[PDB]
Amino acid sequence: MNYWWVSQKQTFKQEFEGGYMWSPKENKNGTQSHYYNNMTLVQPGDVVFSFANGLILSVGIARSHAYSYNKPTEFGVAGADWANDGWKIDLEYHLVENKIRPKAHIDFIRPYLPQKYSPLQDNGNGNQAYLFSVPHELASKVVELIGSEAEEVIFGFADTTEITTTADAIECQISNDASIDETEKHQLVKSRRGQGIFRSRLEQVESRCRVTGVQLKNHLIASHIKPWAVSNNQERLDGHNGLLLAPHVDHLFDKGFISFEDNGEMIVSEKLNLDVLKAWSISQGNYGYFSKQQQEYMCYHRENVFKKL
Amino acid sequence: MNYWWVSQKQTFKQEFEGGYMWSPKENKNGTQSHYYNNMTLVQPGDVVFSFANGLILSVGIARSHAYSYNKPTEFGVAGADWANDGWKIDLEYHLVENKIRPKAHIDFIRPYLPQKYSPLQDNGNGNQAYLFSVPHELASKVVELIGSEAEEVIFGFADTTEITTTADAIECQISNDASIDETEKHQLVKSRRGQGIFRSRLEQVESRCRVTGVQLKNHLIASHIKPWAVSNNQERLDGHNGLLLAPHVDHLFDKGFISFEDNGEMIVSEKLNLDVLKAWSISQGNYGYFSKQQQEYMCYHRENVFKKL
DNA sequence: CCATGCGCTGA
DNA sequence: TCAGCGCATGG
DNA sequence: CCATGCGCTGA
DNA sequence: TCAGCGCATGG
Ligand SMILES: [Cl-]
Repeated sequence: MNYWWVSQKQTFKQEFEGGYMWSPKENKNGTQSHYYNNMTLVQPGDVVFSFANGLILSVGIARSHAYSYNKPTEFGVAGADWANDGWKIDLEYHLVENKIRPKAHIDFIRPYLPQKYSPLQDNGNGNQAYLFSVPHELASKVVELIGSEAEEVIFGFADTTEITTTADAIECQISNDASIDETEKHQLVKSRRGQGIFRSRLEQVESRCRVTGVQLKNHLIASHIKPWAVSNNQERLDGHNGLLLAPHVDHLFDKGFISFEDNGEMIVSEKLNLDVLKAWSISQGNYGYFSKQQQEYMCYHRENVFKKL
Repeated sequence: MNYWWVSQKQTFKQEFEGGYMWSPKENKNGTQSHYYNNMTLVQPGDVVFSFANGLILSVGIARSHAYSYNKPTEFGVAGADWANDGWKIDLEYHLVENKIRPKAHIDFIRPYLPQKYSPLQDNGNGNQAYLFSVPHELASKVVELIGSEAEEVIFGFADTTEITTTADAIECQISNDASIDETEKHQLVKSRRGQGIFRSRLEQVESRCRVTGVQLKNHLIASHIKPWAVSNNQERLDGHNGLLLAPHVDHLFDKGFISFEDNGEMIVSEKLNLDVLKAWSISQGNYGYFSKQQQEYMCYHRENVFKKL
């Protein structure tokens, strides 16, 4: 997941109200702009900090790659200088109550500014350009300053969108892969959504939500332990590579907010606000023993899915 | 959603272990069979009752339309009579502890048996054929007899698969509609998953899971009130046509297990096992008041989504 | 009238 | 269990 | 050296 | 507000 700084002082209202980022393709003499170029490197699920009148107003999630769009008519005078031919990105705006003025924290920030294409000068004054790369180290500091409601937008949200993208790719490769017969194809694709032979088999091994106790099949999700995306065709359909979970536990476990030791002990990530568990009346503690086959898979989960610091 | 009866006395082990239904295409002399024909009318998410040794052993969900497949080699002698060229369906088997003997309920059932292609004779003896249509009125009686753990497989599970299918259709028609520009297309498609400008807007109106109290954006789902599927392009992107919900509340509300009055009072469906709410520590009662625009949408939900009997 | 078919019955 | 007896369906 | 640009300043 | 004044970047 990549981070971005978007200086929007001229047109922030229009871009937030429109739920978009927009720039020209080139500068007004036809020449290449690294800033406008950056538009084409923005991935769905990449975080974008909106900066205007010296303040960070939005922690944004990008919901598109840059697509060829003409200047917004609602820009008026404020964007008369910009070429009509432009890049547009759909940005999931998230307003933040705590709008940090970066300049006022420059002492903390400056060391994490990149040497070239910094959004800020060394005095902490914004550079005159539209879009800059934000190195993850700098990103982590901006986030620290804005506090909770920046972490809220990233962890188990924005940083899940690229995972989803990687899984979609794999689902297309399966559906065009001759090497696996039409039944395997069908049962692999269905196993992803927790359907087909995988679900049947899981129910043979487990009978209820390990955490909540619910046994009713219509209120349980057939989540994998080792995620579908990284599992071989054997493990994608293995009943032992699965847990029946209530949707909110599936949520917490799928994203690695909680995991389990081999002994059943719940492990809670530092990234999970304990308030969540209190609000959903979920206790820490032992949720029963795992089979040897299960413990193999639950280990991969701890080391690869479960969010560490 | 269509229901089906599949008589599997000869090959049930093989078909359940394989997570499939299979029949020949035709009878021994190339002649047409309405029963084998029925294979091609089976829709994903259609419910299929497995009948063997006079008992219903499975309430199945179909995970495929019928596809051209040769006889399973594991049938051996037991299926030597059947042509090799056959139909195959992927069946999500769900075993039931309460295995009803339909014959023993025949006096109650008989009137709801169809005139032609009944799976049962009037004495309640199974007919010698593989697959029969089950009309919804007869279906409702079988379900009544098997009790909860048939309802488990159907309500908010099997009957959601066909909804998903209808929604996918709509998402493809949007993406091929010349009349709506590339931004509308993108924001309608993303609004479905609770993403893009719809999410931004919803956050303007609502700030927390109405039920659980969770305020953290990474543990909240942007569910619509009036479902995406039947909302006009205005309502698909309306912030007032939405609720921020914890995943397990999104689950219960999106499928109509719970709804709300205009006053905030939770309404619990007859189809929701109250055990669920106790296990997830959710109380009935008032979950705060709705805006007038919200009350319009919440009403449609009560009458169209919220499961009544 | 005859043929075919994933049920049905245990001498 | 393996055969024989049905009934429902269709040529 | 010259050109360009979603910040910044103040009348 | 919007012209004019910077710095950052590149031809
Ligand atoms: Cl109102």
